[PDB]
Amino acid sequence: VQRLTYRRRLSYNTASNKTRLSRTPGNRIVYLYTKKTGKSPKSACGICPGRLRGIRAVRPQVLMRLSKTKKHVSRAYGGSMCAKCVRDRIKRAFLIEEQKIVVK
Amino acid sequence: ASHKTFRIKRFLAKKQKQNRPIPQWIRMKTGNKIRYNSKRRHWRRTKLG
RNA sequence: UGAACUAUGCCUGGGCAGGGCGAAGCCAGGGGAAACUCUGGUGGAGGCCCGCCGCGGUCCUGACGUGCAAAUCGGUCGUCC
RNA sequence: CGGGCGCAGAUCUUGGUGGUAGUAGCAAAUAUUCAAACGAGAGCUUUGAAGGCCGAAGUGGAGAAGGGUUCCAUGUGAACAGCAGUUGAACAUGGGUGAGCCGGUCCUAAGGGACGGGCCUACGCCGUUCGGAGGGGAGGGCCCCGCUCGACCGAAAGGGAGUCGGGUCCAGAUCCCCGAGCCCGGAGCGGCGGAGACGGGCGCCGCGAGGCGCCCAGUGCGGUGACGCAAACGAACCCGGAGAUGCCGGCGGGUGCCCCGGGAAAGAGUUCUCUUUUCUUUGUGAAGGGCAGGGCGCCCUGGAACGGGUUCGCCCCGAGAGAGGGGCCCGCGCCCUGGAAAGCGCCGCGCUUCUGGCGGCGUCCGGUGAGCUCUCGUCGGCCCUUGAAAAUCCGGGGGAGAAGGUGUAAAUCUCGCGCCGGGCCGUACCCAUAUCCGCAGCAGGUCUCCAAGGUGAACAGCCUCUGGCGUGUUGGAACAAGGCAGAGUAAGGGAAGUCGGCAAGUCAGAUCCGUAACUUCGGGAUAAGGAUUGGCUCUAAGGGCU
RNA sequence: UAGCAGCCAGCUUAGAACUGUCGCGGACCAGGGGAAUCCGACUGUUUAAUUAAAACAAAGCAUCGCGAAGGCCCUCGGCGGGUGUUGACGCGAUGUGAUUUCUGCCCAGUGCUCUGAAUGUCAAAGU
RNA sequence: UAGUGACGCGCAUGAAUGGAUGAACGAGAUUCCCACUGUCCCUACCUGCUAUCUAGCGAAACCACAGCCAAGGGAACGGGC
RNA sequence: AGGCGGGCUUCUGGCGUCAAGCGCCCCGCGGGGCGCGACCCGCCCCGGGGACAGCGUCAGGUGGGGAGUUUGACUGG
RNA sequence: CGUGAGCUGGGUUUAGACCGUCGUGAGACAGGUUAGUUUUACCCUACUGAUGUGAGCCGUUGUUGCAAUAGUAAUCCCGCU
RNA sequence: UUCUGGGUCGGGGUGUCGUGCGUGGCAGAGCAGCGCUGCGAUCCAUUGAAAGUCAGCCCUCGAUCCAAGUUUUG
RNA sequence: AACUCUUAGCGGUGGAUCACUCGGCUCGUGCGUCGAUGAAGAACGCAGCUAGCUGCGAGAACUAAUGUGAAUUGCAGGACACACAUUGAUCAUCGACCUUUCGAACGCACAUUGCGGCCCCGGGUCCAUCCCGGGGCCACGCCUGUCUGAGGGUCGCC
Ligand SMILES: [Mg+2]
Ligand SMILES: [Mg+2]
Ligand SMILES: [Mg+2]
Ligand SMILES: [Mg+2]
Ligand SMILES: [Mg+2]
Ligand SMILES: [Mg+2]
Ligand SMILES: [Mg+2]
Ligand SMILES: [Mg+2]
Ligand SMILES: [Mg+2]
Ligand SMILES: [Mg+2]
Ligand SMILES: [Mg+2]
Ligand SMILES: [Mg+2]
Ligand SMILES: [Mg+2]
Ligand SMILES: [Mg+2]
Ligand SMILES: [Mg+2]
Ligand SMILES: [Mg+2]
Ligand SMILES: [Mg+2]
Ligand SMILES: [Mg+2]
Ligand SMILES: [Mg+2]
Ligand SMILES: [Mg+2]
Ligand SMILES: [Mg+2]
Ligand SMILES: [Mg+2]
Ligand SMILES: [Mg+2]
Ligand SMILES: [Mg+2]
Ligand SMILES: [Mg+2]
Ligand SMILES: [Mg+2]
Ligand SMILES: [Mg+2]
Ligand SMILES: [Mg+2]
Ligand SMILES: [Mg+2]
Ligand SMILES: [Mg+2]
Ligand SMILES: [Mg+2]
Ligand SMILES: [Mg+2]
Ligand SMILES: [Mg+2]
Ligand SMILES: [Mg+2]
Ligand SMILES: [Mg+2]
Ligand SMILES: [Mg+2]
Ligand SMILES: [Mg+2]
Ligand SMILES: [Mg+2]
Ligand SMILES: [Mg+2]
Ligand SMILES: [Mg+2]
Ligand SMILES: [Mg+2]
Ligand SMILES: [Mg+2]
Ligand SMILES: [Mg+2]
Ligand SMILES: [Mg+2]
Ligand SMILES: [Mg+2]
Ligand SMILES: [Mg+2]
Ligand SMILES: [Mg+2]
Ligand SMILES: [Mg+2]
Ligand SMILES: [Mg+2]
Ligand SMILES: [Mg+2]
Ligand SMILES: [Mg+2]
Ligand SMILES: [Mg+2]
Ligand SMILES: [Mg+2]
Ligand SMILES: [Mg+2]
Ligand SMILES: [Mg+2]
Ligand SMILES: [Mg+2]
Ligand SMILES: [Mg+2]
Ligand SMILES: [Mg+2]
Ligand SMILES: [Mg+2]
Ligand SMILES: [Mg+2]
Ligand SMILES: [Mg+2]
Ligand SMILES: [Mg+2]
Ligand SMILES: [Mg+2]
Ligand SMILES: [Mg+2]
Ligand SMILES: [Mg+2]
Ligand SMILES: [Mg+2]
Ligand SMILES: [Mg+2]
Ligand SMILES: [Mg+2]
Ligand SMILES: [Mg+2]
Ligand SMILES: [Mg+2]
Ligand SMILES: [Mg+2]
Ligand SMILES: [Mg+2]
Ligand SMILES: [Mg+2]
Ligand SMILES: [Mg+2]
Ligand SMILES: [Mg+2]
Ligand SMILES: [Mg+2]
Ligand SMILES: [Mg+2]
Ligand SMILES: [Mg+2]
Ligand SMILES: [Zn+2]
Repeated sequence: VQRLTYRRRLSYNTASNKTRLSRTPGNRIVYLYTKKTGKSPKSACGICPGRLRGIRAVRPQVLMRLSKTKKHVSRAYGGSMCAKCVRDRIKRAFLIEEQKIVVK
Repeated sequence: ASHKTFRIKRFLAKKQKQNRPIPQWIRMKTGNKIRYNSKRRHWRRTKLG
């Protein structure tokens, strides 16, 4: 058993000084600094607690190098609103605009 | 420390070059009047701040 | 002229073995005419308990007392979600 | 004639030197020992062997602050290192820190602090998102763009795109060398390829494959759906997401480590007797492609009571369970490219400053665990505690605009690849019983990461492997008194000692029994009071898979 | 069909025999106990370098000020600044000190406070 | 002469300058009992590090001069007379 | 300083962004501009106080919050 | 009022704190109560022991002794007759 | 410092603890393989055996060594 | 014998005394001049061998010029110095020239050699974008003038 050390000046267990063990081709176990886990987008409705689907979960500035299809879905409000709240916005917009015809 | 500023590193460079011993030919030039540098500092005894 | 010590507050980070008693909630089996009760298990609450690192510094009024030290050392001891 | 004109004292001032005095002292953390080499000189340096300690909350390996050359090689032994020295953190002579992807730089947190204004006789001070005619970027060819804008400083542990594997030095190293990548910025031709590009409807040449004219299309496509396809125009403006959320507990997936099974391979150890034995080594980076595995209040069909599903706990269902079939996300696990050529292990040959090079073989097959950490998820618990901002990045809404008229054009979130660039500063070493602070090599103080085997509930104590060290500013010979400590031990008595059970002595783990007065009903409680405990040989019960 | 066969896998619990000098948490680790009185409820905090306590804090209780041109307080000063990103379930100022059970009499003194130009004392300015 | 339970014309107790009580809690003060023990009767023995001796190294406080006593006188307790 | 003075939104956790329309005018079927839409006039942006708060300066009261100082002597201590 | 570089700090007799009485208050108590650093000898004598010293040397060296002088130690009770 | 004398080992005596290693057993709770064999704390015999015993115990005369020369004194 | 004390000689320790003085102190006299044309102060750097001090500023232990007329010096050594006659060693004076960074310090800031903007020039790019290098600039307050504006504030003419 070997006791490995850090590889950078930062010697504290901060939120950015996170590592993991990797086995090198030289039959060693060294630290390998990992990036912070990303989060998939949330719905703009502010109701559904679950995250959005069909979208990568990466860091904010990682989204600059990704393609557009990897950041939205082919629906109307894809990438910013869940499918369940889109079909409710369609029914709410249609039914409210219909009651405003009955009044005339 | 290992993290220095350029001004601090430039200040430590001068104090490192001032801590050199007096040249041998200076002693014969002055006739043993100036035998040793009276400003020699030790890293354990004298701190430069 | 000073908050590099210390007192209090703020911002941003880090850290706190192993065990013990074991509360609400829940399951099951018995007692009832209803009010409602009893046993086992589950659950894992707490400025809770024993206790390591940590953080403190009781007693010996020990050691030391031109000392290792212009306040330290040893056993013991307080606390440790 | 003019004075700084006469010393034994003032715990007088400064400098020097005695008695005490070869005296006190060089006594915290278990340890040294034999031979040899170098040397004028060895208890102390170096090498080898023996015997030991630190025992993974280390006397180990690396950092932050701080130090500033203390780092490394050679030389010297005057001074210093409170004995010595052939030694050093001493002295002398040379040498040493290499970056687009490590950090600073960039962002604002607390907070500091300009601007307007006010104030102060004044140097100046108050005040900080408010307050002035505070707008000097964007677009249409001269129009109109801006309330959230109030400068700026402020983190080497916060936010923050992108570097990893192997080798190399006397000292350097994610920076050098080799190999493999990645990110950001740059383009009227931005250099190519692909996408945008799918063609139809009327007549003729025509018994044909095709060719002639007009007209009309074409800012992609598939799936019931979740959503998927290499791309897939789009301004002002708006909305939203990520950056960006506490502590605690339970469980599950994956790595690392440990352990077990190969009567596995390669070396080594042991053999007086036994031991198919004991010990060591058995490998894969980032990035990309694929697949296990984990998660999902995601979709479609359908419809539930004899309610069912389900967790360690919970929780879930007509606002639609169970079941069947799908979608998406995380994949740091496995296979492949990298990639074995390299790295380790073993063997052979050549060679002794080109020599300090060339070859051979191997790098294997499985298992699980209340195991320990790290990590990703998931379900909860607690709060009269709700547990950060900003830079930056992205999606949608929006349809102002641009593009060409029959094969292309506008536009392309590289969309397959190619081209160029990435400046400045820090980078050595110590990081503590001798490189920091305490006048010192001071038993003090000083922020973190990694962390093995056995006993055991344990990161307790005791022992061992990796690693480190010579017992902590000295050796030798004695074992008087008197001390400090070993919490040394003791006849008979058992607090008569003493201000006082001060001191230390009894008790102590765990299992099975048994536990009062009192009480705020929580407790008291490990109350009190008993029994059992080693070793060995068996028996019984508690699982998984086909 | 009161389920069986094959294979694999650990780690615990209970009982029994035998046995050593009745020794067995064998080192290590590791609460002496009981009956009462005083004080503080408890946890926490405190005189760095002689006092760790009965002192301070504490939750609970009670009183007091104030509706913002305000209460409390700061500044040499700006009608500047703190509570205040606040608004009486709030902020500021005090005493007591959990829970239980109670908290008696005295407003003459001192102090606070209210009433008022309806009468004494009573500055500057004005008459 | 302590401790506890009572007695109360209490020098000088007394009710949020809070009275009384109090389970649990305490390195707070105090008394008794069981067990235990060198606290004691009454000391003895062993061990480690020192003291001791030695090689090397090597201070300081202090110091009018100094250092045998009895009595006397004396500034009423001399070391000196 | 977003509608002050004088003569058109209550059923839902949608949507609302520089004007559609009409009238008129100017250039090369293609562009541009103006007015109505979006009423007219005006003296302060809109509200709440208002010669009272407040400011400057004298005067009286209060003022251990703070400053300065004092707090005799003799004496069988 | 022998005896703290002999000890023990219980008391008294600093600073913390509680009560009673007193003072408007800060504070007082010769009243009660609790916790509160006990430093240094290596110098000179004294004393306890341990080497050695008349040095003038035909004296050096050894054995067996004498003795001045100083210290001086025994005490009390019971049983039988 | 040689009628010899003095050491170091050994032997014996003494005493302390307490029945050594090995070997043998049809002793052994048992248990597992093919009467036999293996595992198995302990027990029994050899075995009052083993170990250590003057360094401050006692006696030998067995073994093998040793004998030199500091300073000063009439 | 030693040891202790006293006296003297010599030798140590120590530094007094005396003599010396490129220093101070005091008085008097003549001048009486800093800085955005970047001061005082500070930082860093500069010599063949150079640590300090002094002197200088990348032209860095000094350049040009003038006067002086043969040296500098520790050892070197080498002089576009010397037989000056290839108008000059050194020193003095100092009318030319030069003078890094911080600093009133001035693009914004500074525990940062951090972060910017404008104009011009050369190169890479040659399709004027971008990259590198060089130079000139960009603080606050205020005065005069120019330019560009704002308000029915007061008016004139329509
Ligand atoms: Mg950790
Ligand atoms: Mg130091
Ligand atoms: Mg925290
Ligand atoms: Mg308890
Ligand atoms: Mg502790
Ligand atoms: Mg501790
Ligand atoms: Mg403290
Ligand atoms: Mg202590
Ligand atoms: Mg003590
Ligand atoms: Mg002492
Ligand atoms: Mg005089
Ligand atoms: Mg004198
Ligand atoms: Mg020691
Ligand atoms: Mg340790
Ligand atoms: Mg050097
Ligand atoms: Mg070294
Ligand atoms: Mg060397
Ligand atoms: Mg030495
Ligand atoms: Mg060396
Ligand atoms: Mg040196
Ligand atoms: Mg900043
Ligand atoms: Mg960071
Ligand atoms: Mg290194
Ligand atoms: Mg690119
Ligand atoms: Mg086509
Ligand atoms: Mg095409
Ligand atoms: Mg094309
Ligand atoms: Mg954060
Ligand atoms: Mg956070
Ligand atoms: Mg969790
Ligand atoms: Mg379902
Ligand atoms: Mg869009
Ligand atoms: Mg380093
Ligand atoms: Mg040391
Ligand atoms: Mg002793
Ligand atoms: Mg003792
Ligand atoms: Mg005894
Ligand atoms: Mg007594
Ligand atoms: Mg007694
Ligand atoms: Mg005790
Ligand atoms: Mg009890
Ligand atoms: Mg009572
Ligand atoms: Mg009492
Ligand atoms: Mg308390
Ligand atoms: Mg204290
Ligand atoms: Mg009160
Ligand atoms: Mg109290
Ligand atoms: Mg009352
Ligand atoms: Mg009254
Ligand atoms: Mg008693
Ligand atoms: Mg009583
Ligand atoms: Mg009374
Ligand atoms: Mg009273
Ligand atoms: Mg009272
Ligand atoms: Mg407790
Ligand atoms: Mg206590
Ligand atoms: Mg107690
Ligand atoms: Mg406590
Ligand atoms: Mg005297
Ligand atoms: Mg006063
Ligand atoms: Mg006074
Ligand atoms: Mg008087
Ligand atoms: Mg008189
Ligand atoms: Mg008397
Ligand atoms: Mg006395
Ligand atoms: Mg004393
Ligand atoms: Mg006394
Ligand atoms: Mg005395
Ligand atoms: Mg006392
Ligand atoms: Mg008393
Ligand atoms: Mg006191
Ligand atoms: Mg008293
Ligand atoms: Mg044995
Ligand atoms: Mg002896
Ligand atoms: Mg004499
Ligand atoms: Mg003399
Ligand atoms: Mg002399
Ligand atoms: Mg300048
Ligand atoms: Zn939703």
